[PDB]
Amino acid sequence: VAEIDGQTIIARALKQQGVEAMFGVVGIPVTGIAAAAQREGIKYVGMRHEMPATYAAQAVSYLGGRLGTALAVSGPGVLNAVAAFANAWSNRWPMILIGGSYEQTGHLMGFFQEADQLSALKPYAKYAERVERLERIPIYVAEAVKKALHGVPGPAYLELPGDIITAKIDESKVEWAPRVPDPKRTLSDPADVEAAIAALKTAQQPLIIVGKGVAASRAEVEIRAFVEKTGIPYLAMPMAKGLIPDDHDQSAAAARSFVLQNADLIFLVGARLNWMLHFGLPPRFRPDVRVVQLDFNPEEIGINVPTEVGMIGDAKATLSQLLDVLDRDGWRFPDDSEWVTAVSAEARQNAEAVQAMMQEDTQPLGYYRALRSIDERLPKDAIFVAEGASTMDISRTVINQYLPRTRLDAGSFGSMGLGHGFAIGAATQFPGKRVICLQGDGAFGFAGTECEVAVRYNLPITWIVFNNGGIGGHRAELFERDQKPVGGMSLGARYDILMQGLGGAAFNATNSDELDAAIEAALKIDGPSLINVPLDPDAKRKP
Amino acid sequence: AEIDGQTIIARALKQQGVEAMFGVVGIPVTGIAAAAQREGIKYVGMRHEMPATYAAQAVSYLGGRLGTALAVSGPGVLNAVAAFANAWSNRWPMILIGGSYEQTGHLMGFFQEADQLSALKPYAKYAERVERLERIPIYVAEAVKKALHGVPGPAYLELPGDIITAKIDESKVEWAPRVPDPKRTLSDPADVEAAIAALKTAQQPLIIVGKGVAASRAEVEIRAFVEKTGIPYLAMPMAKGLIPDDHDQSAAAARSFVLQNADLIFLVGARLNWMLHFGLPPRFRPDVRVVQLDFNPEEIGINVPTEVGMIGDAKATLSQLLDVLDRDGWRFPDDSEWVTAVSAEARQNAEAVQAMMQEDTQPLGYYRALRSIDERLPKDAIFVAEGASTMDISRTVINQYLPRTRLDAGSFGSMGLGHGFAIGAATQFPGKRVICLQGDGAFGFAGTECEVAVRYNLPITWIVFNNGGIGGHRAELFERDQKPVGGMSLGARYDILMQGLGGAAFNATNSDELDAAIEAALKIDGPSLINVPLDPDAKRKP
Amino acid sequence: VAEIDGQTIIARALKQQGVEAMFGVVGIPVTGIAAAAQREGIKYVGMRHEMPATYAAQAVSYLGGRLGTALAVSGPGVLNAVAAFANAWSNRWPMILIGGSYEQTGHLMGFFQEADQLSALKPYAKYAERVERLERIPIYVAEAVKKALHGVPGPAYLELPGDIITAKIDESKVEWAPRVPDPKRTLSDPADVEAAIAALKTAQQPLIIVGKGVAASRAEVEIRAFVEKTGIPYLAMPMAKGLIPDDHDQSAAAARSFVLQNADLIFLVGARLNWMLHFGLPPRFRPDVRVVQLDFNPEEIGINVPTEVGMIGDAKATLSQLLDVLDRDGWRFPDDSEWVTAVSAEARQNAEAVQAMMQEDTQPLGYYRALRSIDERLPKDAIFVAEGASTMDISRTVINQYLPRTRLDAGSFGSMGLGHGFAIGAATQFPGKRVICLQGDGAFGFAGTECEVAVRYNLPITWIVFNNGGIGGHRAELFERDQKPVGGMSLGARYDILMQGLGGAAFNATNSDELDAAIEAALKIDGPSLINVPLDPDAKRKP
Ligand SMILES: Nc1ncnc2c1ncn2[C@@H]1O[C@H](COP(=O)(O)OP(=O)(O)O)[C@@H](O)[C@H]1O
Ligand SMILES: Nc1ncnc2c1ncn2[C@@H]1O[C@H](COP(=O)(O)OP(=O)(O)O)[C@@H](O)[C@H]1O
Ligand SMILES: Nc1ncnc2c1ncn2[C@@H]1O[C@H](COP(=O)(O)OP(=O)(O)O)[C@@H](O)[C@H]1O
Ligand SMILES: Cc1ncc(C[n+]2csc(CCOP(=O)(O)OP(=O)(O)O)c2C)c(N)n1
Ligand SMILES: Cc1ncc(C[n+]2csc(CCOP(=O)(O)OP(=O)(O)O)c2C)c(N)n1
Ligand SMILES: Cc1ncc(C[n+]2csc(CCOP(=O)(O)OP(=O)(O)O)c2C)c(N)n1
Ligand SMILES: [Mg+2]
Ligand SMILES: [Mg+2]
Ligand SMILES: [Mg+2]
Repeated sequence: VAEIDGQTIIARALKQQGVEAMFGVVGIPVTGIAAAAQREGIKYVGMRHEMPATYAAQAVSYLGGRLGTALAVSGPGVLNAVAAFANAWSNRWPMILIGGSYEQTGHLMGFFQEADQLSALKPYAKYAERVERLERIPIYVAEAVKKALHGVPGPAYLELPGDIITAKIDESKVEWAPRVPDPKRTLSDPADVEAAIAALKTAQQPLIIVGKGVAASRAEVEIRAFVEKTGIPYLAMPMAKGLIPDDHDQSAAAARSFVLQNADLIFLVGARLNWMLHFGLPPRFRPDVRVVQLDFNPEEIGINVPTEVGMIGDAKATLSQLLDVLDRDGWRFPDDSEWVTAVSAEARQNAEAVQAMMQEDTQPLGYYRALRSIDERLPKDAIFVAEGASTMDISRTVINQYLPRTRLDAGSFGSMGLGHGFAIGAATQFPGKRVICLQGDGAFGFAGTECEVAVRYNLPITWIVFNNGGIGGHRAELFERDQKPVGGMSLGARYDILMQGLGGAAFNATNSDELDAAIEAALKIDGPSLINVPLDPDAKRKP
Repeated sequence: AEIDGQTIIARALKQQGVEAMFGVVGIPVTGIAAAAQREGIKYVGMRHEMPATYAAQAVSYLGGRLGTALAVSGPGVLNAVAAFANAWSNRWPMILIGGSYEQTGHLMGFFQEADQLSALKPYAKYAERVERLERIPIYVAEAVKKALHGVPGPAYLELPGDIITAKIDESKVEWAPRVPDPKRTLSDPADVEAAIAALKTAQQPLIIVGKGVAASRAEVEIRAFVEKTGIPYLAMPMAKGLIPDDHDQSAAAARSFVLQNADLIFLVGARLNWMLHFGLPPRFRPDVRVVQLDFNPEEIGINVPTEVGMIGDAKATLSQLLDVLDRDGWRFPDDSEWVTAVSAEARQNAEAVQAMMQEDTQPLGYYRALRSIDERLPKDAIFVAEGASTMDISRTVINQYLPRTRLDAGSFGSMGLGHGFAIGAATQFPGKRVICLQGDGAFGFAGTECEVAVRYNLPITWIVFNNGGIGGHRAELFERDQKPVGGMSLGARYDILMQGLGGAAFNATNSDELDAAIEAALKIDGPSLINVPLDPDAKRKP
Repeated sequence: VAEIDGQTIIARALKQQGVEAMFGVVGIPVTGIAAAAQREGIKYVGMRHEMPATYAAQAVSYLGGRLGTALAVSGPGVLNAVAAFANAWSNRWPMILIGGSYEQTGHLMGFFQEADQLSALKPYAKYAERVERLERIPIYVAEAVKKALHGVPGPAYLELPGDIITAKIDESKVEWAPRVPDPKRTLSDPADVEAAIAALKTAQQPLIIVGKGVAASRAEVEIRAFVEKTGIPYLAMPMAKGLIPDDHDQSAAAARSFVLQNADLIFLVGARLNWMLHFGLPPRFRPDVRVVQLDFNPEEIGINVPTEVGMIGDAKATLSQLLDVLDRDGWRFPDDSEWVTAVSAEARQNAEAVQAMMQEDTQPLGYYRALRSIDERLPKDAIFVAEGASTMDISRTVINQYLPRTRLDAGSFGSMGLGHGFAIGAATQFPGKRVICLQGDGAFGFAGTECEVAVRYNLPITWIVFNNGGIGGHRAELFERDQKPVGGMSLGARYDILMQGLGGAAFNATNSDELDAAIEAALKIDGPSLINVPLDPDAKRKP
């Protein structure tokens, strides 16, 4: 009789499902699950809070293309990751949250951390089940991987009773499950593909919009071939920057407000008409704007704005279908058209207004001058993590991306507390790749001590914090008042000394020449670092 | 005269007795905090929603009414689910005010539009979304009502973003009267007489004092009950202080002895949960008789049959119990071998703990580092203890003398409440020292919140025990390729982290340095952190 | 080794907890639970739908004073009783819903009737747990009885996996639990009791209101002693009729709208200021009305109207406290007061306006003439079940009750589909007692075939149906139109022939003389019967 306990079955089933990384904080009763995960070949990363650990999991999934894993303590441990769990649902990102629970033999006794935690994750989960039998653990894991990756992706939660985790059983009595296949791709209806190309030919002022769904579909080659073979100006969403290099000739990112107001037809590829795109409604949009939609979630069609031609199914497959229809006709939107001309004139004018602020040298620095140094020195093959308000917002314009899936921001949920998790998760998915984590001072405080994880594991992560006074730029005079500012934080805080105390490199760049040197020094360091950037609390946030 | 929703919320809270609000502002709740300050509510801006909600629980437990937390829509509200549940686990009232999508933007994909109401229902005494702007004082008064009355617990109030900023004539607003404080209920006189009749027949009785006595404000009656009867009493972790821990009838030094040999147990304001080992063997005798006093009738007879059960306010019931004792004048014998054997096991176990407190080593141990804290902890200071052995051993070494002066993980064993409890305790008691003892694993959950104590200049002194992470980890464990799953940087300088945020820093590598570090930080008119590198192989047991 | 299966442990634990009756529809996997219940001493009643079976359980609890039990099939069986489960929550009535579920070995396989049914009952349940271990079944049952009876009473749901129900185990390994005690009574704060009597002495035009909470507290003797020793006119709620005999000299039931508008102070004993009492707000109430409240749920105080003196705790104990304060002073509200005089004059005038309609003889009958015969011939020791709209509403005025807990209506939830369940449940709790189930034709259709249960078990239940045209009185001309009436039902339906086909006695009373004879004939029958009463579709519903 060769025996095996529950925690080994969990870890072994995860490894058989292609899981390579796991994050979380150990404790009762999940400590052995992490120990078994390291023995089974899954690298464990001990975080300091369950919230960024869950964000690290979904980052590994989005970047790696398979599934990331988070481990949480029963009771308050699992419930501390509800927001990060919902963020994976808002962005349609798969993951697996593994959490302990009360022992079956201690149900209704007042057991340690005994609580109803299934109901808190169910409003956002593709899969939320409590293990009922020890010999069926691989089935629960296979079903968790299946519901999270297939269909519309989303987070999965697998609850494990405390007594099942430590219980042993003969190995031959364990019902193992085969590897859940990777998501399959569907072609769109050829009648809808022919109608989509037909509607584009009749468009007077068209505009292509590329969303993060194209990134998840790994359709960077096809979306560029479509944008280039049609000659239509495109507009990349925040996390779609990089699929097509942001310096492309047809990029309307500098004329975003212009192309969204004057477009008579819009090709919405892998994006949603949500708050990010102003719901496609006036005043930001043309009242009679036509919509061609490509989204493999059929429930997203015609939301807010009616869809003239809807194409559900895989973006990469449908883009290849649309290209074959284009190759049949050899069609091309006129290059000399005043639409491309008026968009180019609007883009260059707005780009020069941004160029004016970027060349403005100040001490303390401003948004555009500080972000200019990052854009100049960001490795094009690095991963850029941005979190905050205007710090994250303006970085969308200044910081260009040139490679697919190299930028991570707050996403469709606008969440705070994911910067450290995404950076730690990105560095774990790509061992040697450099990670730049730009954050505001307000965003940094949600998980500030997580920098120690980058020291304990020696991760090449470079943090850059804009201390402008907290949630918004608060002048020093506001803190002298009796009632301290509501969104104000210590203007004189030295987050580099915070990183220094945790065991990492420290930099306090107060001008452009100091920020230039502090960045290139942090890049050459084979480890973590934080560059404190005291920001002007009155810095202009518009060009 | 017009008024918007955010002002109505703040004015209603002020009318209900709310005096503090901890939150992280943002769309669409930023104006609520500003209105809270204009209506006379101290708003303490935090850096994360989880410690902000834990701070609201501390204000309620210490203040006696209701603390308030303000959360951003979507991720903000869902960042405090564990803290919201911790208030339910400890039966503590509070109010989590959260924004949400606008009513005009429902089913559009609005910013942070999500079902956050369902995530808090499993633990909420009240979870409702505002539907009418003019009815906000009704929603607030009903949130205060459900949280305080009955078995206390948290309440969640969801507010649509458009209602927060929508204006209306003030005369068209339905203001609600001040919700009264919870009423008291008397116990059945027949049950009270049987409880006294059961104590007389007990040969080895034991009183167990729980945090319900603290919530009941019954510290005067529970001490008058232990002395009138002469039974050795035992206080739960957060019950330390109701009766001063140096009482001549405290069986804390022989806890395992009294729980394993008592023939009868008087359960006051405590539950037979994991903390009390469910009242079951081997920690307890299988034939132990239970006399229970808990105003939640659903808690009687749990795990172990309750012989005589008394529901009703502990303070009022203890008055009945004393009134029945004042007739016969009965008292347990002083020379009884049960009290003598308890004193024999107690004075012996205390010597074993005292022996470990005399061992000076470099780095410091648990008992040596906790000895310097107990010698200098002022009796009228709020002591916050978070972690594993750091908190567990502090229940033994650190002494409490005033009622409701210790805050720990509670019945939920939650991690991430240390900073919030300390910031909430300092906000509740302005001119009062606060000591936040944390392990290095517990500190990382919300370490950046020390800047809040720097921003508001709170008299909070953090003390961190860096022993290698979640448990003691030798430096040799970090040299392997696979890093330890519960390990954290042994060389981490959390005092330099505090210095970077704007607070006083201290590093105590021995007992003499810790003695000077504590006495110095206690005289600082602001926050401070004492980093105590601990022996990764320190003695956990006496 | 003396073995025992799961279904026997459930039934034996229920019998040890004082459970005597069980209702429901058998099937997979709960059939053996009913068979074991009959062998363990619990009488099983096979219903035809899970909705009235659950209503029968809460009726047994309210009438018996302990706990009634309902048994439901997994999946759609349990989910068919969600409304009846919520009704027990709306009325603060205890019960236990026992339902099967998917086997643990078949979780996540698509098992027969596999579904998440815990989440549907949790918004209303005091206890909703799925059994996780076989040897701990008595603990689940003891905890279900405990949370349902103690504190604020309410429904409890106990889910049982299919494989645990049939699984056997050594009897010595079964962890049995002792009997959960009956609810304990609490005295109110003597400071609040002294203030309540103090406020009543200052009342100029007081009014006592007796709710069904006094019935649950079994305080019929104390509430009468208080109403009589204070001399204050009282007002009994619909299901509070009978605690004090409805022909009492101080009953203001005939002047309800008058006493609620002119009362300067109201003693709310065991009742809630909900929709039934017009929320205590104008125009139905005095704007500055003072409120003295007696409700052992502290969360109900000051709702809608502020409470001047609140007294939580047991009603019977608090009423005994208030009586001792009255006996100390010998206080009495003036009998000669114009308040008692104006209420008496208003009551006799309204009673005579009702007397006019009751003496009106018509064919088809009207509401007041048909209900007059029921009031004349209703046994004062029988149980009167009323369900419907005006049929149930007007019966509150015409049909008097003289004994505590003899009337059951729709309750605080206004639910339909409880008439048959309450009648069947009442006849099961009291074996030989006669039950009169008055219903409208619309109410009768929710569970019409349930009359067969009264035939199969030979229950002394007399059904009386008012066929007035459906949900409201619809004339025969309305059904001749193209669009059939929205709330209209067959005016010519013969529900007595429906009962006759099911095996019971039948009567079709079309006038007063026929209704008088049909009632007294149905009373002498040692079994079920239905009296069809074709009602005037234009019958006056107001005096
Ligand atoms: N592989 C895929 N093929 C096609 N569509 C996809 C794929 N993956 C995701 N999507 C779609 O992309 C959409 C994501 O849009 P969203 O992330 O809101 O846009 P944005 O990039 O502006 O945030 C989802 O609705 C999803 O249905
Ligand atoms: N005023 C009161 N009177 C009686 N019991 C109370 C009162 N307030 C709270 N309680 C009870 O005290 C119990 C708290 O138990 P618990 O917190 O587990 O004890 P501890 O944590 O101190 O061991 C709750 O079940 C609650 O019902
Ligand atoms: N034994 C009892 N002692 C005191 N109050 C009780 C008791 N049982 C129930 N109640 C109270 O009576 C109230 C029921 O009122 P309700 O049924 O709405 O009034 P009505 O009779 O008008 O329907 C509940 O709020 C409950 O708290
Ligand atoms: C969990 C969570 N809490 C709160 C918010 C609200 N929020 C959005 S951005 C932000 C902080 C913005 O400040 P910072 O990062 O310093 O940016 P800057 O002042 O440089 O623009 C906050 C609190 C959120 N999105 N998520
Ligand atoms: C929210 C939450 N996550 C995780 C845990 C599990 N847990 C219990 S104690 C602890 C930390 C113990 O470390 P530390 O405070 O350094 O203690 P020490 O080394 O002194 O024993 C953790 C993570 C918890 N109780 N709550
Ligand atoms: C489950 C449920 N469905 C519907 C209703 C709405 N409802 C209230 S009374 C009633 C029927 C009233 O008709 P009837 O009993 O014939 O009375 P009458 O016309 O004699 O007044 C209905 C459908 C309800 N209360 N509960
Ligand atoms: Mg900032
Ligand atoms: Mg530690
Ligand atoms: Mg009808």
